[PDB]
Amino acid sequence: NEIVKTTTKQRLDAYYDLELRNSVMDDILEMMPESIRQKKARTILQHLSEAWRCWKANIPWDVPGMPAPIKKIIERYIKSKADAWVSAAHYNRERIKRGAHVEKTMVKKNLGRLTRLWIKNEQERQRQIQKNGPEITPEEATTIFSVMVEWLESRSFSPIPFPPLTYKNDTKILVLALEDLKDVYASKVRLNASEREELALIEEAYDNPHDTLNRIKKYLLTQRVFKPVDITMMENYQNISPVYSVDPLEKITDAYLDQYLWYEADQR
Amino acid sequence: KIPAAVSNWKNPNGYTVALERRVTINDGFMKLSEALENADKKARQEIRSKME
Amino acid sequence: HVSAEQILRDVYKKGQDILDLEELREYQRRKRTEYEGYLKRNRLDMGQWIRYAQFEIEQHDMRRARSIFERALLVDSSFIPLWIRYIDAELKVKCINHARNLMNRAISTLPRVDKLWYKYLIVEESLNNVEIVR
Amino acid sequence: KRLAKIQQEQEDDEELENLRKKNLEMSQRAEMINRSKHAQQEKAVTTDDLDNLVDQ
Amino acid sequence: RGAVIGLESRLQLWRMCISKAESVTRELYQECIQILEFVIKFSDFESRAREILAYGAKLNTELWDSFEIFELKDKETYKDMLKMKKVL
Amino acid sequence: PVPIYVKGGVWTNVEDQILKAAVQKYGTHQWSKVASLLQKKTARQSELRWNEYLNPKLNFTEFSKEEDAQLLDLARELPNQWRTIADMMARPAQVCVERYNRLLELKVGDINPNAETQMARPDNGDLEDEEKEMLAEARARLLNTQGKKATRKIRERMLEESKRIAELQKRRELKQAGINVAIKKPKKKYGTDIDYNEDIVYEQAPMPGIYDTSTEDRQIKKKFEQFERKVNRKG
Amino acid sequence: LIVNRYEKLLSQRPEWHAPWKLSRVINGHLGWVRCVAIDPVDNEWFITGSNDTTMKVWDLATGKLKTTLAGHVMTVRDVAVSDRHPYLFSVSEDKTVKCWDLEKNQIIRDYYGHLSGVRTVSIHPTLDLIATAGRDSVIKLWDMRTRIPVITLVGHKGPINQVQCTPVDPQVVSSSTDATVRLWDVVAGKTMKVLTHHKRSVRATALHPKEFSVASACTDDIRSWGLAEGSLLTNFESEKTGIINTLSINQDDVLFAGGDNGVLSFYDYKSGHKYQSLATREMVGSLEGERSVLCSTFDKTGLRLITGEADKSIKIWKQDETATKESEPGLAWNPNLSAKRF
Amino acid sequence: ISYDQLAKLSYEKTLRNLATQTKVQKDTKTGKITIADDDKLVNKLAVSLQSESKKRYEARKRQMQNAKESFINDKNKQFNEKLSRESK
Amino acid sequence: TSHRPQLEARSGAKAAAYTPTGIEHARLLPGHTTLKYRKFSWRKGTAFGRHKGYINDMTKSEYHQEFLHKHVR
RNA sequence: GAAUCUCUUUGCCUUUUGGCUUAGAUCAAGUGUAGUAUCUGUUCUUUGUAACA
RNA sequence: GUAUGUCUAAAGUUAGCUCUUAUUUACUAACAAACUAG
Ligand SMILES: [Mg+2]
Repeated sequence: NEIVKTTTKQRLDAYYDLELRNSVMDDILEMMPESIRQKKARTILQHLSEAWRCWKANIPWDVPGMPAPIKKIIERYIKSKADAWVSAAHYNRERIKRGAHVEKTMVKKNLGRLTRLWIKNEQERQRQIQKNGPEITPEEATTIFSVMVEWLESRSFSPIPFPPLTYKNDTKILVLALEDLKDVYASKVRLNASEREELALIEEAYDNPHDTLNRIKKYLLTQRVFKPVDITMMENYQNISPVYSVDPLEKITDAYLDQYLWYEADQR
Repeated sequence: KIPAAVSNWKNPNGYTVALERRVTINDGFMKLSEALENADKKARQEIRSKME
Repeated sequence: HVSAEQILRDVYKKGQDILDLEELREYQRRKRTEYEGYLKRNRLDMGQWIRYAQFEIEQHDMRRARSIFERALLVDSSFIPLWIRYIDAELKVKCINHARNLMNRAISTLPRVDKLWYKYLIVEESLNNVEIVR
Repeated sequence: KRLAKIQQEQEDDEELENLRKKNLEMSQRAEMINRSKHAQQEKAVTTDDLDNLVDQ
Repeated sequence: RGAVIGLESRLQLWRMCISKAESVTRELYQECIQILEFVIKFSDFESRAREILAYGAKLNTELWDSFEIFELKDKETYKDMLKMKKVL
Repeated sequence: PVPIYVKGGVWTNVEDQILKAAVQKYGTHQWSKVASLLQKKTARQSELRWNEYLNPKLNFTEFSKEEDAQLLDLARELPNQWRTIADMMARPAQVCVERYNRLLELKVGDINPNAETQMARPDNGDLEDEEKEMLAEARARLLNTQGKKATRKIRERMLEESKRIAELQKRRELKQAGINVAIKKPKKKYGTDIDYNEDIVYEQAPMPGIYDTSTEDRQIKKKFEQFERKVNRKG
Repeated sequence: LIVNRYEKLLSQRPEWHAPWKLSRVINGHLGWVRCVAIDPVDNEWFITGSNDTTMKVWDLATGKLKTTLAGHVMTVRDVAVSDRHPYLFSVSEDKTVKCWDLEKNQIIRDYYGHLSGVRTVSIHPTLDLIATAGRDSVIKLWDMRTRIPVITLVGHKGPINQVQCTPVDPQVVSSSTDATVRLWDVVAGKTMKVLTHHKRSVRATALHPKEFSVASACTDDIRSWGLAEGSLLTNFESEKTGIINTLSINQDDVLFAGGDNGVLSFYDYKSGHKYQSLATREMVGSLEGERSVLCSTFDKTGLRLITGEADKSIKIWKQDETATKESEPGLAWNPNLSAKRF
Repeated sequence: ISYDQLAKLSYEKTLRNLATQTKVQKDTKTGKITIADDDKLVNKLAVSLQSESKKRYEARKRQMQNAKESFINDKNKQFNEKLSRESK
Repeated sequence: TSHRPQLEARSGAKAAAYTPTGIEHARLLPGHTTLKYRKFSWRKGTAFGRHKGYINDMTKSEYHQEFLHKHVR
């Protein structure tokens, strides 16, 4: 009746949770004065797990009214869990790239761990040049701009105009930018909310070309704050790749601007 | 007096709660953009001197 | 007038005998299977030990309630309200010799806890046994 | 008929309704009314500052 | 000290402190303000002045008067008035 | 018809308040269950309505002279970085765009790019039938506290109490009848199942102390037997 | 009579010990060092089991790696190198007690039978059995030949933190989170003497290597026990020190005591005097919570001191051979009357 | 305050309750101590402890009665009261 | 609420009270049955040219940034 | 002057959030019949006296 | 449609409001135009 289960590769996560959780609760019960545990012992650890999600989301774990040493011990234990988590992500990555027996679920877990680490490095890399820098000196920037003015005037380059209300090749640029978009949606069957919504936007753009061109040129004039970009991080087993799922209203006018900028760069 | 453990991701017992319980720069950008404006002025001073 | 307090107030508003001895035996079977089920899975909720022992005080069989408080002391002997309620339990049934054995145990277990001492001093105050309090 | 019901209940949502454009223009008109109130109060403040500076 | 460590009595203490300051003074005034109308009084005494006035406003009938006085001692005045209105 | 293809509708007041009563229950990251309440909108647009209009921690109030004179210096410094200026001001991005455009100085069928920032259409008692249905379904789902296993356990415990009171009803009929039949005991689910009426459930009599005992065990047994006779006659 | 006891303490004086300063930092591990063990014969090496599952065998004289023993999959909690065997018993929280044959550097024996995670080993130094105990509140003794749980030791309530074995009964001096230092009878399987003077989890019991005594450490009270009867010898000073992780006892009666607050506290073991209180500096990028000293040991000679901290570092502490009794006298000997600890 | 002081104050309260209210034999072999305890004192202690338990019971029901920010069921309004008490 | 954290461990007293069944396991077969004992001009046209440790954080480390620049392309 | 009852405040939390991972994962492309639930429309209502046992 | 769960005398233990009524909407169905489950 005392079948006790040894920790195989299904129970690194759960038994490591019980390990770290018992360690943290013994640390708080050591630290806290004269408190008999009935209910509070169950709940302080929730802050711990809150902090771990705050570490996974890279949100600063600021809880108002927490004591100083409890915040310290929770930060250092989630840093311990972070060290084991990151080293396990490295071990799984060079387990995939060796080409050995890697589980499918461990591959999806490794996708998730590596995209959390990638966006964490991305947030720190944005946040450093927010805090100090930026890395380009003003003299470098002026020499860059000076040699670009020198090149674009040595080539007598006239600037690309804004596309007028009555641009000549305009509906052909539009049907190219929409055939670029329906090339994704010609063969697939499974359609979520955003793909179905943007396919309805393409069908509505085919139903009205002139309202679409006025919508696009109005957005190029006036709109300067845009709906955010989801990333999804598809897997190639040597290296993951960022996949930027842009908003459905934005990709029509951005594909139009891509077509227009490439055509007006190659004409000039 | 430890706070009573409200978080965003997991509401285990389905409690609703008060909404607030759920939820500068280096100088160098001033060094860049000003200088770029300066270079742009020089560009507009040079090219318009050649357009006469 | 569709503000969030109205929605949450209305979702709060939307959310809302014994005859024979053998029938009371079946009542005790149902209720003891209930409380031993919720004490077999969790042996550390001391309020549950408290209220199942207080249930068996309400069923007036005292050796059962004494066994339940003693198993509750076997789990966590340091929990003071368990001690105070078992002492007051044996005092409500007007059994002070049992309570004196109990509080001598509560003293020899936890000497550095004040309330066990002071409650035993209270019991020997209102019993007016002064040489004992000496 | 199906596509007509689709073009009804889609384009009731993702169009600026005439009542919705009326409410948005009414909020912009109240913003312009508050801005005109502050501009007229600033003009009265400048005239009062000149009058009381030459007067006190 | 009295002003700090000490309602009527407190007021009296404050008054005394003010008197002393009048007779370091600025520092005393600041202290009084911190402890506690007082702000307005301080501003008046001062009459930096603008800043004081603003402070008084933040912490209103007499405030308006103070602001007016400050203005007297045009655009700035107007701005102040606007601010007051907003506050109201 | 249910065409739920495009979802970028103008935010009414009832969807605004249902999102405010949803983020309180669910939270800032669980947006599919927030968009399950709103029958018209997405989860991305609900999250945008949150982070641009319904999050109270960022400021919508009018800017000081200091903030205008530093936002012009930022819009010269960081030219078209309006999310970055929004982070520096801790203010909504489109609000700071509107303030910059006011410092320097859309027809009916046109699809609104930015509807989730501006305002919310008030409903002065004119609750639509669509709004009544969607609001009633939302306040049905905010009540969904217990899981379906807890729901079926409340159901099963209700069935136990109903079967138990029906069994006692049948026994009281047969006992007024005179047919002496006792109650079933519940089945031994496992071979060492404990029945808690025959014995002490676990005999843990207290450790023997220095005081004499039996004179109050007699009082206990006498009072317990009088309670047994009283349950025999009253219950 | 209390005034007589305080006056008799103030009559006596403590022994001077040489002040400890840091001499070597080893920054090898990708995780926290949880226990440090040193070979009780050669002093050629010491092995530090860490949270990155990889025990590493470091070198005393040079500070080099030589090998890495990575047979566990979970956090290696305790490491105990045998004295009369070429073995290395490595409790992890894999629920596995693994034996490492040091003539081979291979796993040879896997002691199954634990009901939860294990926290500590204790090789009984003059028999062929090891004492493993952990979260499951029960010490399993293990015959090293047959890998059988020979004698279960029933009686601790909460998880058991540190188990020490002596060659004479009490042959298992264990301690748990129920604040009890139990002295065990290995024959009878019964607690001969239950020591309930601590308040919180006793994370640390250390053997004195030249007298028959065990120091045990709760938060802000470290207490020395005479194992002949189970009597308190000295309640150490230990005011406001913090959560004590590990103890270690020099041959020359110097008692280390690592705190979770980053503080060290070297104690004169005879007198109970606290004389030196270090502040372990964190690494250049650590959090402030990673100053904690998780584990420690001495040299066999005692002139070194090894600590594994939670900043993924291993620090070596040595005495000042240039300081005298008048140069660095340590902290002052003044027993406190407000505490009853004197 | 603290559990020691609170035990002390409850002892003083129960002595005040007595102030508002107001041999030993052994065998040879068994050695159990028979203490003569007067029946009026026994059931007076019993009625006093039942009166204290019922007094605390009715005062706790009085605290249970009060209902006056955002909640779905009863446990939720208790938790929101707890968060309102954390906000100081 | 059917899934819960751990309050305390399954104590080994409960495993010491059970009487054993003889199940000869695949690993408790006799092996390593001996205990070992110890002894006792072309570049002047351009605009640039020569003519003109360790930290404790693992995510913020040098190796982890080398890793993420190796494996996201 | 000794004390009971009722309130107010403070303190104790009193039915008082009891794990983890890839936020664990992904989100209608009909109809008819039926069931359940809710809205809206529609109609009705507002005692003395005498005799005998 | 599974897992799985639950019920099942042959054998006898001694004395504004209340209402009818229809449209709409929401969730469900191995129910229909030979086969699909954790
Ligand atoms: Mg399954």
